[PDB]
Amino acid sequence: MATKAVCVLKGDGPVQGIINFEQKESNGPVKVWGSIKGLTEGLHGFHVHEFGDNTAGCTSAGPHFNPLSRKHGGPKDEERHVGDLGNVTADKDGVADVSIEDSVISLSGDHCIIGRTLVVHEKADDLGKGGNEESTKTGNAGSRLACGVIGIAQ
Amino acid sequence: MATKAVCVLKGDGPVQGIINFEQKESNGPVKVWGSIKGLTEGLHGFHVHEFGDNTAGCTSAGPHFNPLSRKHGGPKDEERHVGDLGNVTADKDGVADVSIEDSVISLSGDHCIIGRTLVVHEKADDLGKGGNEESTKTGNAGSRLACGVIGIAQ
Ligand SMILES: OCCCCCCCC[C@H](O)CO
Ligand SMILES: OCCCCCCCC[C@H](O)CO
Ligand SMILES: OCCCCCCCC[C@H](O)CO
Ligand SMILES: [Zn+2]
Ligand SMILES: [Zn+2]
Repeated sequence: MATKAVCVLKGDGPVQGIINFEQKESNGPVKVWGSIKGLTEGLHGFHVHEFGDNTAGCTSAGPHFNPLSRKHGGPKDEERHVGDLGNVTADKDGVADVSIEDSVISLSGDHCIIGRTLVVHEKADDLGKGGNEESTKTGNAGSRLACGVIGIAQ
Repeated sequence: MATKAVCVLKGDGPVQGIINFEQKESNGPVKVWGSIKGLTEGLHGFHVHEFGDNTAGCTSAGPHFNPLSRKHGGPKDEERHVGDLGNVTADKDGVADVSIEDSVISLSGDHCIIGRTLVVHEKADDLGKGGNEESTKTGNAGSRLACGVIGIAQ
């Protein structure tokens, strides 16, 4: 179905960016790329949350998109949430030049992420290996710095 | 599959609101309701535009969602864009208490509006009866006051 999507990330602080999605083949991987600025240098959790609901800020996006009811993992684990895209890295200028390819999210079908929320988080995603309960839910990535609803793009 | 959706409308000016969508059956109408404030009193065109793309503000949402390549109409017309939801009315306090039921838009299938952009416009939508070229495209509803990407709601 849909082959391109886009997300404008905004929040209460300086974090903002534009993230593109492209899926040339409905049964193939999604390319995810763009630039997020205003970030502290280092790793930031980067997840699709379940609801494209921004009525109370990023909070109402709910938890990670998890249609298979699995535990949080890194994108390369079999045990992952569908929304588990891992970390993005911001450089010393505060910019994350995102470049991710993922074969679990989709722009169509039951793993469709259109109309859900992309969130860039305060802290690193421990990829579910943090040894606490929070690790298996959010990877301890902390608060939601910026988010946007993922929309169909031209 | 999706039975509820939500949209947060923001723009460069004071217009803002929250619009809810509910479709209990996929073969059935979508209820559209909520409140938009900061509007001038009177009629305002209220349309789903094609792209859930807010990268350059409301302008990048593209034209009215129109997968059947029809001319613009009011919601009651057989000739209408899928995104043609007519006018909403703002009271003397600047508030549009939206209450619409439509069976052309859907929260699934070909006519799915999740991941697309809801826009409230400057002027009245002439429902395609204005007799100029613009009426058959936008209803002469004028600029985009506020918009948001339609997202899956809990
Ligand atoms: O993806 C490449 C450009 C992304 C960086 C642009 C900063 C954010 C601009 C606004 O949020 C978009 O309305
Ligand atoms: O939605 C109920 C009213 C529909 C009729 C709106 C007429 C707008 C005419 C304006 O002068 C167009 O330039
Ligand atoms: O867009 C065209 C449909 C609405 C046309 C209604 C015009 C109202 C005329 C009245 O005489 C105003 O005093
Ligand atoms: Zn997760
Ligand atoms: Zn139209």
